Amino acid sequence: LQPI
Amino acid sequence: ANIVGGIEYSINNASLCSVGFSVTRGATKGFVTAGHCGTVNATARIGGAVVGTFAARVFPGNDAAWVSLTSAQTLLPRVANGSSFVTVRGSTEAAVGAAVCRSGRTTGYQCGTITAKNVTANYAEGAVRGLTQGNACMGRGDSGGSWITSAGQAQGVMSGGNVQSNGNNCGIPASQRSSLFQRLQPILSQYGLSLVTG
Repeated sequence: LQPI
Repeated sequence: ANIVGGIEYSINNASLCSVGFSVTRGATKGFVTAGHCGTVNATARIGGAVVGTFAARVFPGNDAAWVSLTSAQTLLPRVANGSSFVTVRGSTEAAVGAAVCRSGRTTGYQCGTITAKNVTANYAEGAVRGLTQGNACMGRGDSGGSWITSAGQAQGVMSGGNVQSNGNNCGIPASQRSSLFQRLQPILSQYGLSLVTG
């Protein structure tokens, strides 16, 4: 997943 | 199927993730992986065949899970490195500064160094805390996959990273990469699992  | 760290599996015939490590839970065969890869009871497939189901997970907060496998599966103390293997020897945690590698179905086997510990990632679902950061590159689909030192010490499972528009962070310099893994040790104790070694 992509840190936001 | 032969269970090797880094290989592809699907979840409910939909998402793809990567195997973390072969483990046992008493007589039960399993593999550890990332929590965000599946919900409890979700069905895992490898090579088109059902191999097991998600037994338990924590995500967000942590990002950990294990998949309990049918007895027909073959557990191996190995992580994919191209067509070769890295042998799993133990789960000694490496320190900041150590070299480390990771294996997964999108970018394959990639190496770098551990740059920080106890990192929080904010994902759409919520924060995940306690992650270790390295600068090996990774991409979408590598989630769940092995992080292991070249000397065979299993570190954790791929959680997330600052992927770019091409779906990975392999196209930016190591100094700009944040690739985050969930530590292995708490997964093992949380679920009473033992690492398969060789």
